[PDB]
Amino acid sequence: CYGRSMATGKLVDIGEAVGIVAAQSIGEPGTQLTMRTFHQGGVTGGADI
Amino acid sequence: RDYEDELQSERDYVAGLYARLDAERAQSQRRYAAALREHGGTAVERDAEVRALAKDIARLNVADNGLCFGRLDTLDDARLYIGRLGIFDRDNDFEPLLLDWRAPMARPFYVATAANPENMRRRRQFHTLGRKVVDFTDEILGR
Amino acid sequence: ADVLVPPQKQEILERHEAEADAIERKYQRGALNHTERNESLVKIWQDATEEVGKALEEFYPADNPIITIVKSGATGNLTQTRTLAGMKGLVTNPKGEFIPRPIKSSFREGLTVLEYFINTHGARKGLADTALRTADSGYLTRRLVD
Amino acid sequence: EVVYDKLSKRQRLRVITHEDGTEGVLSDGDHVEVGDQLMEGAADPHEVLRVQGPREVQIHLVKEVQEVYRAQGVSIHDKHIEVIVRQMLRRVTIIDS
Repeated sequence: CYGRSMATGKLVDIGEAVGIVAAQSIGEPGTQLTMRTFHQGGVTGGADI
Repeated sequence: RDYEDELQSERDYVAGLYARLDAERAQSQRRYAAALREHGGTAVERDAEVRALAKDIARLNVADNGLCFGRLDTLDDARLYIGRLGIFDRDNDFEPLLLDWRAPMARPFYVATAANPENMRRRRQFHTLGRKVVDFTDEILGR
Repeated sequence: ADVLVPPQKQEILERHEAEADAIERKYQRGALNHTERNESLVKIWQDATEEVGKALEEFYPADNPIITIVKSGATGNLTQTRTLAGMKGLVTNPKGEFIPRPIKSSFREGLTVLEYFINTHGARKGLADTALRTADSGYLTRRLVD
Repeated sequence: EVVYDKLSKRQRLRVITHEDGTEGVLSDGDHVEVGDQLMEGAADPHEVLRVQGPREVQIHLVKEVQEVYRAQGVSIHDKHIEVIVRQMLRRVTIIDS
């Protein structure tokens, strides 16, 4: 069901910790995402989300 | 006969404002997506523009329904439209096509009355159904 | 010699300055609120910057080293090239909103004292932000791993 | 009939935008399927789950996250998002014994 491991191109090995790989892959490009207005001035966000 | 002929003219112009607003929204949406996908600037320099564009897109969405409240004119025969947002023609020295009702010169729309006309001749009001104006009513000012 | 400047910059800047002068006239007439005027000026200057960038891209020869580095995908982007040889464009005040006066001098020409002063707002904001910015990504990564 | 009565005037009506018709905003007389959005904006995950079911809310969450990531030029395979989304739907609440 998991399918091929993207790192090797073949069917995923039994025992591979896919959860940690997925979490790290999702979290690594986080710094490139647009983030909240860190300075607390202005009206509360959510409308200009 | 005059009434629907005037109404058709009003429907035409108001349709013009919607067309101009739609062109503006597409312009902002294109740049909003472009900035998200690539900006080339520093992180704060990048997301700072996105907030402004998102603010502009939200501004347009709030306004595209019942955009024009009604026509108005001055005793000098110059005609003004009052609406949710101010729209100006870049190609004609920024002739005001639509004036935000909060604008200083738009105040006579609410303040003007027959017993004390603020240099405005005939106020008008618009009924709307989604975008199109259904019908209007007039109100004379002054003698 | 390789950092070329598009010759159409002067006319574009003059035309958009005339447009901004028209904006000022209409604001004096009382047709715009302060925020509306500022947003309209930002709107004009954004397309001014885009037009200057278009002229820069259309002017450079294909074999110029500066454009060669970018077009090949090795590094950089056309925005940095525009900043270097075009115009710095609009900048953000400390509160996080665009100042209505653009920086019309490129880093090749040399920014004046006050344009350089106002660029420091954004520079400092970014430098101070990055450290806290990494924290949110760390937070999300910790939770996703958990 | 199912009725909603107090939707604010600020919210833009959802746009269908038929490729050839370019109808845009849905209007009176249109036909909508189960769970189709009405106003442009985000959809509540809980309401989506309640209306459609677990097999559909997972798809909605995965699509939303992937759209958010790929809009900014980041490529992540859907399986990584699905691995996380699976853990959210792991429990069942007992409404009656």
